[PDB]
Amino acid sequence: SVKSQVLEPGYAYLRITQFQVNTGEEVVKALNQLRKDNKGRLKGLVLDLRNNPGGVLQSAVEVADAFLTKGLIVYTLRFSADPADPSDKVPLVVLINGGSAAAAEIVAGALQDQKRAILMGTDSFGKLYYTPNGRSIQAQGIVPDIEVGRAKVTQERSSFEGFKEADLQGHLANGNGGADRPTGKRAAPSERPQDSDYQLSQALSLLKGLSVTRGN
Amino acid sequence: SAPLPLDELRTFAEVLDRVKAAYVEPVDDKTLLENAIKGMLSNLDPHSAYLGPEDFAELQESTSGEFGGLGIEVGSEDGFIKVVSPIDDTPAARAGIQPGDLIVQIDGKPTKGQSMTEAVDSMRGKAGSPITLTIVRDGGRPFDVELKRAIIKVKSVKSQVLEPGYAYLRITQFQVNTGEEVVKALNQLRKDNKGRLKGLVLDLRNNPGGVLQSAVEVADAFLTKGLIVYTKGRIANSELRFSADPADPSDKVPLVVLINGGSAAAAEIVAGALQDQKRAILMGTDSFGKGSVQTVLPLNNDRALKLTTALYYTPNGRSIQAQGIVPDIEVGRAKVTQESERPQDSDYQLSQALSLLKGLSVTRGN
Amino acid sequence: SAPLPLDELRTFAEVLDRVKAAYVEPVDDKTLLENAIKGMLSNLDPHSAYLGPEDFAELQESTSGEFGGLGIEVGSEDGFIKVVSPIDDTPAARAGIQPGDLIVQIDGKPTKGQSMTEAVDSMRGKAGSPITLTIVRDGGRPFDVELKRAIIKVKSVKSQVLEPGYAYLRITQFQVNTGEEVVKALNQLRKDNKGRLKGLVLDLRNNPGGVLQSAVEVADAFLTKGLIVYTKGRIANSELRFSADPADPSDKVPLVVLINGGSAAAAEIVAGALQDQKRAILMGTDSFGKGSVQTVLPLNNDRALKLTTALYYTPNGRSIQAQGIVPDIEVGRAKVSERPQDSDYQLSQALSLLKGLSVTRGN
Amino acid sequence: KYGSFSEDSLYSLLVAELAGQRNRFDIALSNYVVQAQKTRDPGVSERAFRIAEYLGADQEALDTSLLWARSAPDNLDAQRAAAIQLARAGRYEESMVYMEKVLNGQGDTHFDFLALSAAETDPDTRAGLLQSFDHLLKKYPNNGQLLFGKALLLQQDGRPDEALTLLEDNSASRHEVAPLLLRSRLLQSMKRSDEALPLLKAGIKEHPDDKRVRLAYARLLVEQNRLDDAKAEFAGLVQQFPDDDDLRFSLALVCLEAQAWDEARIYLEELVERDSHVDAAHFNLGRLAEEQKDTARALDEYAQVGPGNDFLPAQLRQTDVLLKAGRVDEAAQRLDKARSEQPDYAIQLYLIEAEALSNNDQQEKAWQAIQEGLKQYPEDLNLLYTRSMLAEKRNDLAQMEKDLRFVIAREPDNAMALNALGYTLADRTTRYGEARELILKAHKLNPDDPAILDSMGWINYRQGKLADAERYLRQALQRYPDHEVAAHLGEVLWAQGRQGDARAIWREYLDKQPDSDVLRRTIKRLTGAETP
Repeated sequence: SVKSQVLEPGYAYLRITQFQVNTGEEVVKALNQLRKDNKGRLKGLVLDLRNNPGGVLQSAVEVADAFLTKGLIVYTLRFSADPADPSDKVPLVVLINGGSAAAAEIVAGALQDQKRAILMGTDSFGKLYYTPNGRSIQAQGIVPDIEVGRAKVTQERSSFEGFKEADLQGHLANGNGGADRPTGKRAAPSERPQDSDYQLSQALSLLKGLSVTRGN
Repeated sequence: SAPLPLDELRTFAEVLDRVKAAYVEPVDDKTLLENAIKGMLSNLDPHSAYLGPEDFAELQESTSGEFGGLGIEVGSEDGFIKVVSPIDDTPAARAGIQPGDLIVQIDGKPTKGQSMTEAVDSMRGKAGSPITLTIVRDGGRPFDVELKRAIIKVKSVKSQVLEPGYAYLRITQFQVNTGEEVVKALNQLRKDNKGRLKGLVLDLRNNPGGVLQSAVEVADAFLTKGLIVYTKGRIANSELRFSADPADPSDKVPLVVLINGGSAAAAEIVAGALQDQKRAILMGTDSFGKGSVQTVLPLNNDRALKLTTALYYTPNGRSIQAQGIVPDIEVGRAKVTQESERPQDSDYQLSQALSLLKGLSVTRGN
Repeated sequence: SAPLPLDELRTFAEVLDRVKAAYVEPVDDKTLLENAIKGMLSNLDPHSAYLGPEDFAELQESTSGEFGGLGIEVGSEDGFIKVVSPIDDTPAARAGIQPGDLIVQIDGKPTKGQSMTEAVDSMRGKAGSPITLTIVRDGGRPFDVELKRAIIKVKSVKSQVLEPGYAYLRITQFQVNTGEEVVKALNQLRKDNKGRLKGLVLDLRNNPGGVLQSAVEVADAFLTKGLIVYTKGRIANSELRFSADPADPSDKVPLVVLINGGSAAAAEIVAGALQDQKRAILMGTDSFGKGSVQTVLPLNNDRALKLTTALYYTPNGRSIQAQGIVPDIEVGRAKVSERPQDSDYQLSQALSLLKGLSVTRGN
Repeated sequence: KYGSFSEDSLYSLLVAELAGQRNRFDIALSNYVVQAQKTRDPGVSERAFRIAEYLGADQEALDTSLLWARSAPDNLDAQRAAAIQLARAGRYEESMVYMEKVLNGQGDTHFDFLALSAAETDPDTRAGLLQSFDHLLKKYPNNGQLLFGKALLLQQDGRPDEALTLLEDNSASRHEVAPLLLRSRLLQSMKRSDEALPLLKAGIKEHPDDKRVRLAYARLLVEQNRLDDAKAEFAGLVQQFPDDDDLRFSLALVCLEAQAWDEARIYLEELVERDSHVDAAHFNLGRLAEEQKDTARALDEYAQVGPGNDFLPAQLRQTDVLLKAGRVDEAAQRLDKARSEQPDYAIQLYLIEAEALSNNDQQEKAWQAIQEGLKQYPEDLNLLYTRSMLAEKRNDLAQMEKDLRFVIAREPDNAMALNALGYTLADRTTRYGEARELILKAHKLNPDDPAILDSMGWINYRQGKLADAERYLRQALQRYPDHEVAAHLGEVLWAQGRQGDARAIWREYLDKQPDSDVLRRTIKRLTGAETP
C-alpha cells in the first residue's frame, strides 16, 4: 500500500498504490519513521497518488486527515478533518497521472481545495462525492492547477567537463578554510527515482522552489 | 630594517650570466628580463600574468565593449568566411549584409588560405579607415562592398520573451557598460509586457567574466538593500564593500538564475549575491569556482600587468574561491522524451527553468 | 662602447617591488625570485628547466625502478603537452593513441600551465595502476582515455625476414646496447639468406629517441665513410662530431628507411645520415624535428640548470631541429600467415620499391 | 644595438635598484658609484649622479658627475651638471674647461639653464661660478650669450646694476631675445617701469615673434595702471594665439581692471567653453556679477565646473556675490551641495560660509553655519577659530575663550590663537597675568606681527605699564595701521597723561577708518566726545 523513500535531503517520498483498510495507520507510521529519518522536519513531500484506482472511504478520509488539520474532508456523510495530524505543515504537492480515481481522487481534492497542498500531475480519471469546496468531482473531475504531461527524461554524459578551479595547480585556498572539492571520477552511483520520470523531477524542483523563496 | 636578500640576487645574476653564455641562440638581456617578469607573474598564481602591448590592447577591448571593426559576426565555411549575422547599427548593417553572406575577399585579397584569426585581424583596423569587401551571397556573383572601419560597441546582453509573462535574458560577458545595458533591457522587457511581468530567466551559462564594477551594478539592478559583495586583501585599498541601492527596475519579479561550469568570477558574484540574498533561485551545474579580483597595474612601458589583488566574499561571508557555488536545484543537462521560435523546446535547462517560473506564478495564486 | 640596457633592469626591480606590495598573500622575496628564474628558463626554451637542489639530488640516482609509466614521450609546444611518439609495445600505443596528438588534462588537472617536465613526472606512477588522459587530436573534441600504468619492457630491435629475398628490421627505442643487437640480428639475417640479401627496410617509425651513442653505432653499422652527425653550440665544448667505421655487417645491401613523422632525435639522426651519405632512401613522411641537446649545468650553489646546450646537425648543412628531416618520397600511412607488408601501406610500397630496384642493381 | 651586462655589473646594480625602494639609499650610492667607476657606461653613471644629487652627499656626487661627463660627453647637459659640481667643489678651472665643453658646442647654446641651476645654489658657490664666468668672458667676450649668462648670474647674486650696464653696452643684447628679456627683468627689479615699458615695446617691434616680450610689456603696463593699453595688447595676443587659454584669461583680467564688464565676461565665457582655467574664470565671473547686473549666470558657470583647489576661491566669490544679491538661502543650499560633494572641501565650505555671513553682518546665521561645520567636524582648529570670532561679534565671550583654548591645545605653536586668547583674557579678566603669559608666548612665537604687538600693548596697558605699551603699539601701527590698534594706543596715552597726542592720533586714525566704531567708542569713553 505505502512505500517511503528519502528522495533528497529534506524531501521524502510517499506513494499510495491502493487505499486499503488500515492504510491511514500505516501512512501515519511511514510519516513518523521518515520524520525520524530526516530529523524532525522535511522541506516538502511528494504524495504520489497516481495510478490509484480506488479504495475504502474510511482509508481515504483517514489519509487526508493524516495531513489536514481543519475543515471537512469529504462529503456527499460529512467527514471531518481532525486537527490531529503528524504532517506539521510540510509543503505538500500531490501527483495525479490521470489513473487516479475514487479514494485517491477525493484525498487529492481535499488536499487541493483546502489549499493544504498542490496538484502537479495531469487531469484525473474523473471518478457521488464533494471536495471540501462546494465543487463536485464525479461530474467533471479535477484539473491540476499546473499540468506536467507524463514524460521520460534521459541525461547524456559529456566526454569532458569544465576543469574546476580546484584542478588548477596552485589554486588559492578558500577564505573559510573548507576543503576544496576536486573533480575526481564522475559516475552516477545509482538511478534515483527523481531522474526516471519527468514528473518526479518536476515535483522536486518545484518543492525546492517554494523552499528557497517564500522564506523570508 | 629588512635585509636586502642578497644570496637570491647573486644566484639570479649567476643564472642570467650562465643562460646568456650557454644558450644556442644569441639572446639580449631585454628579452631575458621580460621572460623573468612573465615567469614570476605567471607562476605566482594561475591567473596573474604580465600583459604585453597586443595582449593589453586585447584585454582593454574585451572588458570595454568599444572596438574598431565592421560589426560583423562571421563563421568558417569551406574556406570562405560566412557572415553568421550582421550586427545591427553597424557599417555592415547599413551596407546591406545579410545572414548567410560569404566573405571571399578583403579589399581583393582572398579569404581562402587565411585563418579565421587572420581574417578577423585583416577586417579590423583603425576607425575611419576605408575598406572594401567582396562578398558572395548564397553562391551568387561576388560584389564589392565599400565600408569604413568604425568604432562599435558589442552588445553584452541579449533579451527575449519566450512566453507571455515569462522572459529570457542573457549576459554572455560582463563589460564596463554591461550594467547600464541590462537596466535598459529590464525596462524594455517591461515595456514589452505592458508593465506586468510574472517570471524572468537570467542566463549566465558560459560567461568567463568581466569588470567587477559592472558585475556589482548588475547585481544591484535587481537586489534592493543589503551588501552585494565585499573584497578582502593585504593591500589597504583591497578592502572595499559595495551595497545594494534601493532603486531597482526588477519590480521584485521572481527570478531564476542559471549557472554552468562556464560561469566565472563576475557571474559567480552575481549568483552568490542573488542567492545569499533570498531574491532568486540557482539551478544548473556547478560554477567555475574562481574568486579573485585582479587589478591591471599600469607600467611605464605601456605593457601593464594583471595581479590578483584580493579575494571576495558573498554577503553571508563565504569565500567562494576554490569551492564554487552549489545551485539549489542541481539540474544537469539532459534530454526529454515524451510518452514558432521558442528556445524552451530546443534547450533542456531553460525549459525546466521556465516550468519552475510558471509553477511559482501559479502557486502565487490569483 | 655600447649603451647598457639599465632601463630593463630598473623596470624589473620596480615590478618586483610592486608585486611584493600588491599580492594578496604575504609572499617572501625567495619565492618571487625562484618563480622569476623558473619562468625565465621555461619561456625561453620549452625543454629547458631549472633543476633545483633537491631535484638535482633526485636526478643523481633513480628513486626507485618500481614505477613505470605510460611509455609515451612528450615535447612542449604552444604551451600544450603533445605526444611525440607512443613507444611500441605499450598500453598507450596499443590503446587509441596516435603520434602528433595533444594532451590537455593529465590526472584530472590541465597541462597548459606547467612544463613538460611536470607532465612527465605526473605521468609516471605505481605499477599496475590505472590513469586517465584527455587528448585533443587534430582539432577534435576532448575525450577521456583510461590507461594502466605498469613497468614496461622495450626489447629494443626485432628483425623479421619479411620475404625470402628481403628482411624487415624494426627499431623500437634507441636504448644502450642497441647496436650490438642490431649487428647480431643482421648476422642472423645473413645466415638465413645464405650470406646475401637483396635489400633492407628499416622501419624506424614510431620511435621517440634515445642515447646518441647507439644511433651513431647503428649508422656506422650501415655505413663506412663520412661524418655521421656533428653538433654546434655557443659553448666551447659544444662541438661534438662523429664519423664512420670501415666495418659494416650491412654488406652494402640497399636500404629504404621509413619515417612516419612520429620519430624524434636519435631516429632523426640516423635517417638524416643515411640519406645524406646517399647510403639509402627515405619513404615515410616528414619527421617530428627535434634535435636539441640538453646538458645539466651546475651553478655557484649545488643547484644546476638544464639549458639546451646544442642542436644536432646531419652530415650535410641541414639542421634537424629547425626543419626536421624530410623524406625523398612521401607515402601517407593507410591499410589495404598474413605478412605485415600486406597490412601497412608504407611497408608494401617500400618492399615493392626494393623489388623494382633489385633488377636495376642486377646482382 | 644595445649593450650586454656582466655577471657582477648586473648584480650590484640590482641590489642598488632594490635598495632604492627600501630607503636604504647608501647601498645604492655605493653600488652605483662603483659600477660607474668601472663600467663607464652612460646610463649607469647618469643614474648614479641622480641618486647622489638626491641624497645630498656631494664629493661622491662630484666624482659621479665627472665620470658621467667622461662617459658620453656629447650629452651637453651632463657637461653642465659636472661643471656646476666642479664649481661647487671649487676647481674653478676644470669648471671652465667643462664650460667650454657645454659652451662653444654651437648647438642650442644655452645659459638660461645654467642660471636656473645656479638659482638654487648658495651665494658663495654662485660667487665662485661667477668668477669663473668672468674669466671665461675675458677669454670669450665676443658673443652676447656670455654677457647674458654673466648678467643672469649677477642678478641671481642681487646686484642688477652692473648686469644692466653690460646689457646696455652691447647691441647684440638688443638683437637677441634672451638678453633683452633679461634687461626687462633687471629694470623690473630696478623699480623703473618707465624704462621697462619703452624698451619692452622696442623689443616687441624688433622681435614681434616672441610673445613673452609683449606679454611682459602688458604686465608692466598693468603694474603701471595703463590698463587700456594692456587690454588692447592682450586682445592682439589672443588674435595671435587664440589657442592660448592663459593669454585670454589675462585679457579678461585686464578688461575687468578696465571696468569693461561685457568683454571681460565674454572672455571668461570663452575660457569656460574652452574648459581651461575655468575656476579662475568663475572667480572673475562672480566678481564681475558683483560689479555687473546679473548674477544667476555667474551661479551657472560656478555650478557647471567640478571640484577644484582654485575653485574654492571661486566658491567664496560665489558666496559673496549671492550675499550681495540677497539670496543667502540659495548660497547656503549651494554650499551644502558642495559639502556633500566632498567632505574635505566641505570643511572649507563651512569656513567660507561662516566668514562670508559674518562679513554681511548676519552674525547669527554665520554662527549656526559654523556650529554645523563643527558638528560634522569639530576637530578642525579653523572652524573653532571662526566660531570664536563669531562669538566675539556676538559677545559669546566664553565660547570664544573655549574655542581659542581648544585650538591652542591642538596647535600651541600657532601664535595667532595665543594672541587672541591673551587679548580676550586681558579684556575680560580682572587679573591680566595669565593674559600676559599667553601674549608673551604669542610674542616669542611671532614677535613682529602687527596683531601680536597690538595685543602686547593692550595687555601692557591693562597691566599698568606705559612705555612698553606705547612702544609696542607704535610698532604694531607702523607694521600695519588699524583703528583698533589706534584705540589701544589712545588708551595707553590716557594712562600716560599726554592726552593731546591721544586726541591727534585718534583724529588721524578716524580719518583712516571713519566707519570704525571701536575707535569712536574709545574716544567717547576717554575724551567724552565721539571724535577728539
